[PDB]
Amino acid sequence: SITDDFTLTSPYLGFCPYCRHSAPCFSPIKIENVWDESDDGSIRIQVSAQF
Amino acid sequence: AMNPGAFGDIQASSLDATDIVARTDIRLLKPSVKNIHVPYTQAVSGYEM
Repeated sequence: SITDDFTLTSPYLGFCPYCRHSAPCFSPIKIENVWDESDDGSIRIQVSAQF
Repeated sequence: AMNPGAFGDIQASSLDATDIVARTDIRLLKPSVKNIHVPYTQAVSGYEM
């Protein structure tokens, strides 16, 4: 049951080891995974904020 | 028969099959920082190798 009803889903604060101030913090934007298997160089980034 | 860090590290009968088996060496570690996360060390993906 894959949905597109994004109105009832929520962005979250992620915890990541590198920040603006070069120390781990809780950022609204947090890279969970990065996928790089396209043949042109495009990468897919999963971020903790809804875009 | 599933060696870690080499070919056949994760296996299944089909791509969409829910019977997925693997023996990649995942080791979960005690968190050394006063936050929440799951620190883990894993063997390199044997498909990539």
